Amino acid sequence: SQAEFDKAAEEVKNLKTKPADDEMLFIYSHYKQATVGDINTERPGMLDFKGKAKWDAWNQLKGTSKEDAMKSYIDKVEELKKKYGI
Repeated sequence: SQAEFDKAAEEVKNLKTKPADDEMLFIYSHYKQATVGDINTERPGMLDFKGKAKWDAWNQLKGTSKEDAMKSYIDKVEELKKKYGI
């Protein structure tokens, strides 16, 4: 499924329009989970809410498998492929 992932990623890059927050967060969230693994970084600070946003979201995926990670990832990508167009 790796390649399909490598494709969904590459694919996503062409989402014709800026998506909804939750959407972005999720893409990021699962990606990080699909390639890095369970979070292993210190939470942002100051007024870096965009960061903190993304951080928590990945945080919200502890335990998940790279398999699930990637899977869900690509599915969603597909979901957006329809939703915005390439």
